[PDB]
Amino acid sequence: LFDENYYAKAVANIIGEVKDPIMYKWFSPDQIEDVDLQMGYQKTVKWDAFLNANPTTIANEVNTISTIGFSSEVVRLNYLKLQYKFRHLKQTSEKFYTSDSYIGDINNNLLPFAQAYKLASSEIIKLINHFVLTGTVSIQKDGKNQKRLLPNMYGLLNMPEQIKEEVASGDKDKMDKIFEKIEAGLSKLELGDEFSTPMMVIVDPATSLKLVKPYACEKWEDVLIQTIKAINNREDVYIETSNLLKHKILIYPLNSELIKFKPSKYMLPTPNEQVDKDSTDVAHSYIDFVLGGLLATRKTILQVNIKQS
Amino acid sequence: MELFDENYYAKAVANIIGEVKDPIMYKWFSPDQIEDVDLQMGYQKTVKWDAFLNANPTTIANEVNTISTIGFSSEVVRLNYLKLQYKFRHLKQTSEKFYTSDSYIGDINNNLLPFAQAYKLASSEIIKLINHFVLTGTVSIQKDGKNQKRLLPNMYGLLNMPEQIKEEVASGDKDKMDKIFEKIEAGLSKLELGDEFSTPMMVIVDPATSLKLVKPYACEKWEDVLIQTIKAINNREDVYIETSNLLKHKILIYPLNSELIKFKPSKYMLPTPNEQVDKDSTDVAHSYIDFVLGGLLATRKTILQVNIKQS
Amino acid sequence: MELFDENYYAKAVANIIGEVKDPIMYKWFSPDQIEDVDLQMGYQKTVKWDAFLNANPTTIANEVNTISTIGFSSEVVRLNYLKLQYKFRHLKQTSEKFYTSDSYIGDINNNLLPFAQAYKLASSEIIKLINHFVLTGTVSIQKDGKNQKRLLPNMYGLLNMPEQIKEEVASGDKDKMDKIFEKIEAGLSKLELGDEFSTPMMVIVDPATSLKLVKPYACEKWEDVLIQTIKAINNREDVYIETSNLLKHKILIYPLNSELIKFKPSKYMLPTPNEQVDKDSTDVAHSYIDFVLGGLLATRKTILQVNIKQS
Repeated sequence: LFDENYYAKAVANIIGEVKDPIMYKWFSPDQIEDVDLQMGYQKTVKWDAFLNANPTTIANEVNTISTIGFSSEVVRLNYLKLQYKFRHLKQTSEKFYTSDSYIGDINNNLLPFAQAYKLASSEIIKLINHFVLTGTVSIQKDGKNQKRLLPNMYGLLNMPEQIKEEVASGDKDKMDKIFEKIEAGLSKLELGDEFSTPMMVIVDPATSLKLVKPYACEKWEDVLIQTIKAINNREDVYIETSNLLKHKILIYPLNSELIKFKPSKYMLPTPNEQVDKDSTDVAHSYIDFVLGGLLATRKTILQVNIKQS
Repeated sequence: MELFDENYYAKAVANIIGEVKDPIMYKWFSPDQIEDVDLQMGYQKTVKWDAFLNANPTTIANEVNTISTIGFSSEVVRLNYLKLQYKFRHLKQTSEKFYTSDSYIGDINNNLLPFAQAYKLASSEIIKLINHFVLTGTVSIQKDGKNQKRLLPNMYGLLNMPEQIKEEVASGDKDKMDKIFEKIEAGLSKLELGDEFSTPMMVIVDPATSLKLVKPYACEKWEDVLIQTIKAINNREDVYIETSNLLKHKILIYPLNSELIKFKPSKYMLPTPNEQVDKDSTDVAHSYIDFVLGGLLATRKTILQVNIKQS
Repeated sequence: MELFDENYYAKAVANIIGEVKDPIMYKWFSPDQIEDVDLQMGYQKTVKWDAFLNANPTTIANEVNTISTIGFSSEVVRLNYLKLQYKFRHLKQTSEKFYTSDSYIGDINNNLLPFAQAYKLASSEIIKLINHFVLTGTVSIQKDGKNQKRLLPNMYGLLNMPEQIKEEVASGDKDKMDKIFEKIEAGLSKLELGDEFSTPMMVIVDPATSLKLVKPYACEKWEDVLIQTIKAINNREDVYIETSNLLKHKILIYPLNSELIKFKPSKYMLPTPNEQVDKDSTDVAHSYIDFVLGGLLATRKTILQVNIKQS
């Protein structure tokens, strides 16, 4: 194939220079499991057993024994396929633009296929990270003009049937009120028998700045860590900051039995076979990716929104 | 429900069965404290041998034949073991080719599963029940804790072991960590470890107690003060703190020493399949699982149990 | 539909794609009446000569130099062959993995099929159209027969071949087999086979005509009477009867002799795939099928068409 198709060879040679997505830091290694899918949905069935009554004592003769029942639950996760197009130089014409220092036309912003693919892949990876963190697809700093997505396609912030706390605009700068809301949410958390798990917290830069203030010689960060350790069986608590969030605090456990990320094996950017060609030196290429695949147990995620108005 | 062929888009099927994991009760005992016994039902008697000095030693000088003596003593303890069984339905082995596709394991409509999956789920549930019994000493399947199964005498858990230290926090002081810590100090003072005090200690608390503990001490924490207090008496060795949802307004403190507390479970305590399998002309079969309860042994006045009365 | 998992009970699935079959027009001709020609689009021309009498013969008495003449004429017989092409959509080859499973051959929701199945179905449809053209002589996709494609001259079928014998049975006497057979006898008498009369004959009728024929004659049947009548003119040679659902209230009679009726179809007349394949970044591709029309040649007053008017 590499003897016939130059673009595949170039992609293979340059694919090692693409940085890993930062979303991997929001999950544990056991929480992520790939699936073989491009577009459609995946049905996940969870099987459970329950005890009908007290166990029966085996003494003398007996024929009536207590039973153990079974139940099933079906979960449907939607996956969507998306594509992007980009223009680049032609392989047979690169030699006419291979300058001593670089390759390409600065005047016309025309790049070699390898560099163009690397940059496009990095941008698409950033977009995927934003979708995974937020659950919405947008390219504006305001977050509007969102692309409409299918149902059962949720992120960490817009997952339904979770715990939602809202801090009023009057208390927007009161860390005591924010921590009171956090305590209420943590109390409402329901981790059941899986409470012995590490916890992950994601905060916006403003909240990160507010956390390092002295506690009203202790810090609000330390108080929050102790409060979360009070419920996670005193195990690890991790704190992360993301510029993609705005006055949002996310708390969730890193347990594969409660939250699972089952992305498609083609989720990350992948080149497409079709290449547009003409008589000029400009050619176009396509990159495909897949979105969707977050599953969470009901009432296991705490989302705090600090209203600004 | 979609009116088009949505089953066409079901291009991936993942089935969550879980796995039989190690019981959580192992975290409450040291490796040396657990010793299996060969029994299924009845009682077993264990004899502890003991020695003592009758007088001061004798100086071996010149000729002498009247020497001091060393005496011996024995104590007999009887432990009861109970056998219990559960029954579950499953698909017959020959019907799997008809009731199992590549995207299916069993009847989703009728909740019918093959033997392996059904046995694994039942084993997990029974292991959870065994852990509850070991921690509490009672058998129940209700969150209220009522409808308890009546058990044999000499069958106790950590919480309900007799001849141990029991402290009660009044309902008027149910939210006073100072009063709770005063009661804990009284219990620790009443603890009697003898020459085995140089041992690690284990504390088990409920989530509400943990929430109260992580509060600042009235920059120190109630948990740190409790750890220091326990280290004052355990020769400053390891003190472990654990939280369990099976407890409610209870605090358990005990040492991890085999010389004081031991666990001698039956070698069939964990779930075991039975040989009898019910079969008929249909495709549904039934199977049985056995498990054995009992075997906790403790010395007198070596466990502190604090109960915070709610009303 | 069902409110439970009805898909669980779909143990096996079957897909009917059919198979490309031979055209039914082969049954309408003898093996020696068909000869392929190598021409995709164009014409084939032949020259034929004829003579005729201008006036009465001249009596040669005494002296005369003004004599009646015998005239001659030439005719150019031209056959036009026309190329046509259709386009169809299908799945891209590298997308069948994601758009096809063991329970689905294609996308049922959007009616999108793999290349092989789509080509087979399209070829079947095109062969049906070719058979309709060969029988009727017109190309249309409407039951009314309107919006016909404008074809080149000298592109006729058996039914629309000009200068042949046509009989019309009135609407009132549609049920009267005696009147129908009277019209058939009139046409058969008007038939002109010349020296090639000793040849097998072929009759094509509609099912209603067959039902009317299998009635007793006003023992012996109307079919037997018709066969004997046709034998009387074809020198008691084979007379074949075929029923075709394509015709409606039409009876076609013609000899199976290569000297009177000939078929010279293009060797590329039957459907053939095209090399061009349309591809894009999506998972849908397009392909093309080519076929050639034209090539039926016949003598005058050798094809009899009886039409039973319904109004």
